[PDB]
Amino acid sequence: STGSATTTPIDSLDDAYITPVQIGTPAQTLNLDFDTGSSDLWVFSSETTASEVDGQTIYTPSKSTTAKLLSGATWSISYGDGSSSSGDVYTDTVSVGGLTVTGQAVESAKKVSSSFTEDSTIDGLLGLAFSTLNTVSPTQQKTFFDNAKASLDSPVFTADLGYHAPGTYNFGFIDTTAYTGSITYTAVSTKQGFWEWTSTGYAVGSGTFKSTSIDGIADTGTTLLYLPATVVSAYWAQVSGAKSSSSVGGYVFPCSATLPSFTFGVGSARIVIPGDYIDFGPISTGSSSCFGGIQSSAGIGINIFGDVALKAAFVVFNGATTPTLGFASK
Repeated sequence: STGSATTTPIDSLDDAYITPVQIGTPAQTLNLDFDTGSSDLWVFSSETTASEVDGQTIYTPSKSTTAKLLSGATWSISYGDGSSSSGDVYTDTVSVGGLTVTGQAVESAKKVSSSFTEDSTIDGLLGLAFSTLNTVSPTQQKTFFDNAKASLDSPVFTADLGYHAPGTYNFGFIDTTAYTGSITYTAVSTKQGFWEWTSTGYAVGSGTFKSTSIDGIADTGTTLLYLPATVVSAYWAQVSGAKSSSSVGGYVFPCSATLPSFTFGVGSARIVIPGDYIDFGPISTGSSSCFGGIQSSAGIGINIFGDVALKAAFVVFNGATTPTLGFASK
């Protein structure tokens, strides 16, 4: 089997991407944030505290003839941006782009933090990291991909995120028309539960490539590119007037600037992020200070190849017995 679904930016900045997901019988379609940095499929629901729902589409398990309470199971998750959610668990039929999994754990939110309530465009998350990170207790549950894997034509999924435009998540096949050149594959460590890999270096604009190992994660659920402070300083030094602002929370730059590209290495291959991809717009409406798309990871503990980086590539998440990642230009 295969599946293919379009993923759409939630706003004009590409802060996140939403993909329609069919849950239950008859189908209830929710728009979920596919997140290769986490491993829970959770949804706003008829159980979510009413004051914490503001415009999201909810899953109502009592209206699904295939829903079953997973007795005794609870979940609770916190994300790198400080947001969180928690609740109980049903199993139900879940379909993405024509690919169907029966008995998928659908984690129903009883509580969500304010940032979720305040974002009416995201109805939940669909985790695509390794199932070792799934938070369901006392019986850990498998991700949608883990459940689908054995049925897929090939045990892979691909992320093809658009810049200010829709893109595609495919399951079970590589679309050889979706990229240019060749796909360069690179080793993955699953020891932290992430799609963790080592970039071979970087360049700023037309500058020379610096060969240096940068361990980080391929994370579709993180908006920006978070790299070591040395790398980030080297980038922003090429933008007149850019500076790190503690009050704003990162590097800002004059909105009048033209940003240089940023290149990262994948083995001997190179992925070029155009400068425009690094502009996240005014820090507040009407400001002439703009927020940068490359930020320091120093306070995180891990480097994160988020959407800024991934949207410059066609990315293969190869879930074979020994997982690997592939990157191609497009």
